[PDB]
Amino acid sequence: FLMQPSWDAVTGAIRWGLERSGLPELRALRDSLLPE
Amino acid sequence: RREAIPAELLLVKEDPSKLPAGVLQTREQLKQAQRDINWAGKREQVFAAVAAGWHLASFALNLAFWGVEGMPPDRYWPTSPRIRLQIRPGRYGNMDGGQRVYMDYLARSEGVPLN
Amino acid sequence: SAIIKSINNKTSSEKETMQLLLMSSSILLHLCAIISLVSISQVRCFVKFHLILLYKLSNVYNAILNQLSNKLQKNLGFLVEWSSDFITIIPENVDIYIWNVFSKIYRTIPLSFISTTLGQKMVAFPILLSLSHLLHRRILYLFDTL
Amino acid sequence: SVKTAWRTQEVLRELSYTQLWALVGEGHVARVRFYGPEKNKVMATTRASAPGGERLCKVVLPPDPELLDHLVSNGVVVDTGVTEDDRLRASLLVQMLRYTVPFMVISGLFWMIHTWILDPLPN
Amino acid sequence: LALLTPTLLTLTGQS
Amino acid sequence: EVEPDWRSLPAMSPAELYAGLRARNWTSAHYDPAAEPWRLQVFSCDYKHTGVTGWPGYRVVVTSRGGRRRWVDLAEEGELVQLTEQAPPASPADIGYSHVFAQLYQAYE
Amino acid sequence: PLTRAVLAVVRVRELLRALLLLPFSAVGGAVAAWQGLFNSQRYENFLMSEGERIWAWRNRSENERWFWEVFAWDRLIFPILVIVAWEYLVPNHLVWAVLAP
Repeated sequence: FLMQPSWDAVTGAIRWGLERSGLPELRALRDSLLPE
Repeated sequence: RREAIPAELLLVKEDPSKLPAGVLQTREQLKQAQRDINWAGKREQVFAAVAAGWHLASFALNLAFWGVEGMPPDRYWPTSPRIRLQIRPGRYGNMDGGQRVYMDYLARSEGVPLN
Repeated sequence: SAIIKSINNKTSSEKETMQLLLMSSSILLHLCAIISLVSISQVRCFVKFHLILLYKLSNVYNAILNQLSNKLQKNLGFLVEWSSDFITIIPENVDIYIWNVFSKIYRTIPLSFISTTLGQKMVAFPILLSLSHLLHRRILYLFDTL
Repeated sequence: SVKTAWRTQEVLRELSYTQLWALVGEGHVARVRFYGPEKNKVMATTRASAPGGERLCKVVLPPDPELLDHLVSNGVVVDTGVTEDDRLRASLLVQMLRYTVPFMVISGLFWMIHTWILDPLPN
Repeated sequence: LALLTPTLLTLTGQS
Repeated sequence: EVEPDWRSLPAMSPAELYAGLRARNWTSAHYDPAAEPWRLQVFSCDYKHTGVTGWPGYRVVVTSRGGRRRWVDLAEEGELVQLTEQAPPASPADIGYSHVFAQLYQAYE
Repeated sequence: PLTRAVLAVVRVRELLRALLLLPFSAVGGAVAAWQGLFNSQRYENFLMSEGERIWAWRNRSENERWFWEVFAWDRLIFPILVIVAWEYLVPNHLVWAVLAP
């Protein structure tokens, strides 16, 4: 990725990053659906 | 309990002198092959590193400037493009309350969050 | 790569001349196309409309978010412009900002060009100096005309 | 003649087809390069012992197929000008071209910021 | 680009 | 076989390789039974699409009696010919892997 | 007896902390020493002498300055280039090679 940077690369990369780190927003879904 | 097998059924028997002319590789040949594998390993990274270090050197040089201290005035290049380009409004398109708008646009960029 | 391979392969320091010629031609083509486009009156109308739209929307966003920001610190019309000429509503400090940023970005072109090209072999030093100065001034003038 | 002239910034001589044929036959041509958009122009360099010493001639080779064996027979070494170094330099240039856009983006950002806050006007 | 066109035109096989 | 270092390796022109393969091709008119055996290794690049320095076409490595090696850069397939073709291309700059593989297919008849 | 050896072994492990942190603090000292040159009185003396040199150099090169800023491209190189370029294109007729130019 350092040799051939692009746009799809960084988008999917921070997508994976949020999937690992803050995709628990997928649980914040239910956390907001309790007060709803 | 265990079972035992001879170790001399699993070690293969070969004959170095019974091989064709140039099948066995000498010392210098194996050293060349090792150097070649190292080069194949580091070639792409070396090249990308150089092609990035060029831009990085240029950016460092531009950073060492840091401002306008050391730069004297110049008359072929004023700081306002309108003076240099001879741009002045005319008669039409002049709204009396357009000046109002003018102000907040200034207030939009002079960063005063009042607006 | 096939492009650069071809111009390297088919046509004493000649390949560098061909490559510089290619890059200059391409950049100039794109810039000439853009300037020729925005040289049409209705396209200026188009860009003016888009500018007032983006200004108003940025104003809305700015008000909202700055207000919520100093709230968290507490925790811890259209026609008057659309029917008037462009320069009377925009201040001059904005264009001075644009110009300062441009100047600061491109003010290191001559030194980079000179260092790149330079490693009867150095009878070309005057030519490279001339080229550096002329190219820097070309960039400045292209900003001016755009 | 060479005794009734002034030395002037040696240039490429010109041979038509057969002077070059006779030269490659007599074993004096040392190297040849092909060029032209139509793959039929040759620059031919002779060797020392030849009559006249080492020089450079320009020849246009009319399409004849028995030329290849003729040159290769007399030890002529046909060449190009694309040795690996210029290919590596071209790939280096392509890499710089790949990098030039994000670096210009980050530089524009840094200078917008430095012009705004880290170095504003004095008043 | 008209100077470079006979050189670049070999990428298609033409003159 | 490991990929050599193509920088420090002597080169040979493709026309020279074409003549040398016509020499050892008994179906040709320019055959002779006195030529020494030749070992050819034809490499195809694989880091073409990942990273710099990739190359098109093929690269041949020739080994001769002395045990010395040279290489040929058969990029640029010169002119398309059939496998059963015996004629130089009327311009010795028109040798690409087409003619070379024609000779390699004809030599094993 | 005990406390001295304890503080000694903590001394050695914070020396370890320092060994795993030597290059960063080293380059920090380097950039600090670099930023130290450009705040002396020597550097302002240098800037002022450079100003004097620029003043003397501006007074002796007015012709060359106007040449390079106003004449070099607009009235010397650009018209040459434009005419040669137009005549390189533009087929060999008279209406195109002479009359429309």
